[PDB]
Amino acid sequence: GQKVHPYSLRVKINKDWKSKWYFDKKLYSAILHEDFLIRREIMKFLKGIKFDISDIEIIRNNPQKVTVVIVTPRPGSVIGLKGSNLEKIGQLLTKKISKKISIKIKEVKRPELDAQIIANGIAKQVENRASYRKVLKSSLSTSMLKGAQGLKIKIAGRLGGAEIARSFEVKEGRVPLHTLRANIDYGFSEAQTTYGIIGVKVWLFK
RNA sequence: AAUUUAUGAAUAAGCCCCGGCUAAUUACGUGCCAGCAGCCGCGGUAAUACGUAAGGGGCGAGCGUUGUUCGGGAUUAUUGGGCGUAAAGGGUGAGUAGGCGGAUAUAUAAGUCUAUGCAUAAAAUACCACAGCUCAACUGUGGACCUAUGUUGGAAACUAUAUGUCUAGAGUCUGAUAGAGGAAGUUAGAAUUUCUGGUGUAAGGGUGGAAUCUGUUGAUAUCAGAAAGAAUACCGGAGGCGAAGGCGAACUUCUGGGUCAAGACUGACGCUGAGUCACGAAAGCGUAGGGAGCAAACAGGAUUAGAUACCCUGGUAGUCUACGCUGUAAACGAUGCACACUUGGUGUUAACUAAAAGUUAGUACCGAAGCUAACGUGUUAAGUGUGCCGCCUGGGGAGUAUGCUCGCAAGAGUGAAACUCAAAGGAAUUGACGGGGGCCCGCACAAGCGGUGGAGCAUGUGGUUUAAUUCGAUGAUACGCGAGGAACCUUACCAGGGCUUGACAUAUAUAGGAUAUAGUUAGAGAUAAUUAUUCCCCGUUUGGGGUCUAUAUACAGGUGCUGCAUGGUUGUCGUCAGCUCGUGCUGUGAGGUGUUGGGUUAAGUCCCGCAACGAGCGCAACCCUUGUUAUCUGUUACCAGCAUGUAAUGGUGGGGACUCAGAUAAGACUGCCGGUGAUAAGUCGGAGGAAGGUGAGGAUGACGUCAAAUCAUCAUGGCCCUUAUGUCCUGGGCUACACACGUGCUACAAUGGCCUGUACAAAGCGAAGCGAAACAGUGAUGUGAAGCAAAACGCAUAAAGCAGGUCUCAGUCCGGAUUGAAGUCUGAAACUCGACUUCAUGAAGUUGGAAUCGCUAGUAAUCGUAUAUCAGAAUGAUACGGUGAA
Repeated sequence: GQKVHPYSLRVKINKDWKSKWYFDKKLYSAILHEDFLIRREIMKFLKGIKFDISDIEIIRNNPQKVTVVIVTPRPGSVIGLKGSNLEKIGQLLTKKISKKISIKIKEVKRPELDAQIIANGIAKQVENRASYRKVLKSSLSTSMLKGAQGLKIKIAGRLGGAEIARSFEVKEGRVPLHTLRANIDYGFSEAQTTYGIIGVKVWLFK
């Protein structure tokens, strides 16, 4: 079980936490857990609609005001109908917490300069019986031509539904995991299928 | 037969197959059972291969199976295969029959060719047209294609027949010449053994190490003499000769073969060769000798569980000679013989030439083209051609059984079948492995310091038994592990009691509060009945917006099975230095090169060269602590020079000096110097410097392996339960024992125990939490509350240490397990099953067998401190400092 999480390696060196706030010992655990609740509720309510979101990141300037930023590459679809889905989030969140939630949508400029988006795309494709090798080759080529300096993709599980599990990997360019000053984006995604569950991991060097 | 009307879709399809061969896939049931199958092979919980359905393919009044023949099989190869290593060259030669064979002239015309003359090859059938059955099959009339024999007339090259000619093939003669060629008869010396005679004494001999054996009856060693047997160092080899086997001291006699040439003669007299004959290493057999040394069988001594062996000491056949048999070898160049041809390089033998220099005939190595499955071969073909002989047709059974021939015998030659397998085999590639080789690394060894295994307890597992002692982890990589806390909860187990839209959700329509706060009734509690009480709030209320009751559902639920259906995470080889790709090149191919060379490093680190050129994941670097300095800031920190509070406290007023804290920077990069090294990479010292060659530590763990661990953290396919395997509570249990193993603690005592006084830390923790000063108490602790969300106060006066007194080698003033009595704290509760204290009780234990673990410097070793889980409870785990080596 090798290969430490690259994000964890790069935190505080050239990355930052996915939640911007600080609080003392008294409030820390409660506010932490309300952040966890926000993510799990948003993602439940959206992956009901199957939506693939790059990240959910939180900014808490105030002990009772909170800013939730959903960052995604299909912002209009994520918004839904005139922000009614936006408020469908907000009302449900206040139905369990006593703070003021302001939701904003961060638009993704380069959909294939985002490892999480790539991983979600792969997972959705293999969820519809698309052939894994062709999907991986196509995605690799597309994102490699768009301008990334290095990309690696690894899927694992019951590929093509055989009895015996297997893992398949593709890569090219520079993917220097051990380099700390590297700007490595890491994404993980996961496909539920009639034959079991298939894991997808994506490394992308910039 | 055929023809014309009358009635009407009326009278009418099945079989095999669907993994590849082989045209045709999905869904259920089965779970290495049932079964399929021509071959390979399918079925162990998701079967396109089994069984049934749905589809699809093939053929069709047929479709499949079995039996038999041919074809695919060039797998009996005339067309059209082989024999170095896959099955296959005879052990070798001389030759009979047979086959084949230089140049050229004439004749014959058997072969061959032609007029596809001429006939004969009955008919049908077989081939090509044309016809008649409604067509076809079927039937009929003509026309031929081969090739088989006979015969007529021609052609003559080739084979054949008969008679000649020639010389270039092959022989004879002449001359020259090399040689362990063979047989017979003589001779020689070294060495060894035995015997005899001197000198001389206690060992000799032998092995990895010993012993048997030899020797005080004179060994071994040494000198002299005598005798016998066998074998021929040096010459002596990338030699020589012979058909092969084989042949090496010297000489003679007898005798076989080869090579060269103008150097004449014969004139095809030749090649190969079934039977047959001759020879044929070593072993063996018969007769008669000989017997030194060596040495099957055999004996003894060792190694070993055993040693009918390897090793040692002895030792009979045999080894030797004469004659007569046997006729077998990895008898090999694993390559039959002969001839005509087909680039070279480097040696060597003989001859011709005075010799070089070349040629010829041999004999070796390398190698172009060609050949070869590859290895390799390559003018001494395994190359291009042919003559003749021998031999092969999957493996086992089997070179067996039986028969025959030969032999004194042992055996040799010839040589099956039944049955059984789907492979056997050749060469080569990539890995792995070696009690193979070479070069390196690691507390791997070595050199050291402490342990484990022995004892007391703590802790885990197995075994064992209970109503249950829930499970998972099981070599390294499980076993003080998941467990960073089993008195209840935890908790998955057990004995009991309740609940069934459920202990909890979301959404569908009812109809008025939820549970609420505090108690009652029974209860072990859960529970139900209850009492206080309501549809509340936004609106000025009804209608409304949502809210739970309490109902009916969609639904929930599961620590139940499968880690061999999985994701995710993790161990491990291993922080070992390796693992691959793009293009190019190379091999028929699996692949190889890059990444095989010489140096060098901790490293596929770096340099050069090399059909490789480059790149990627790794290594290193970038990161975080610690190690020096500079600026910025001095509270809650710090205190130097001041005053000063009697303390204890920088405590107070004061002060930025210092430490310190934390931001920003500098600094160490083989940078520089010397030597060495291929002008290199690198390497050993030196200077500067807090830090030098990665400064020290941590983080960082490549492709992959072990179907390695986990469904029991979560997620998850399939299966399974649905008043149940779910769920609420009471108690028990995970803490059970004749036992075996693993991890730790405390000791066994004098580098120590006990008593008294005194000194020096760091890192952490505190909100229902830290809890001080003091007092009570021998003590665990109790009352109290200062201060503090804390570099502000508290935990907290650290312990080894040091300065004194005591103990005297004693199971002890060592050891503190075990039990008895009385207490402390936690919480509702600690009997099974908590920690701690006081008093008594004082066991095992004398440094621990085989075996085994950790560690290269602030490291082992030892002494305390803090934290995580936590109401309470650590010898475990995490972290911190003190002393500090070999």
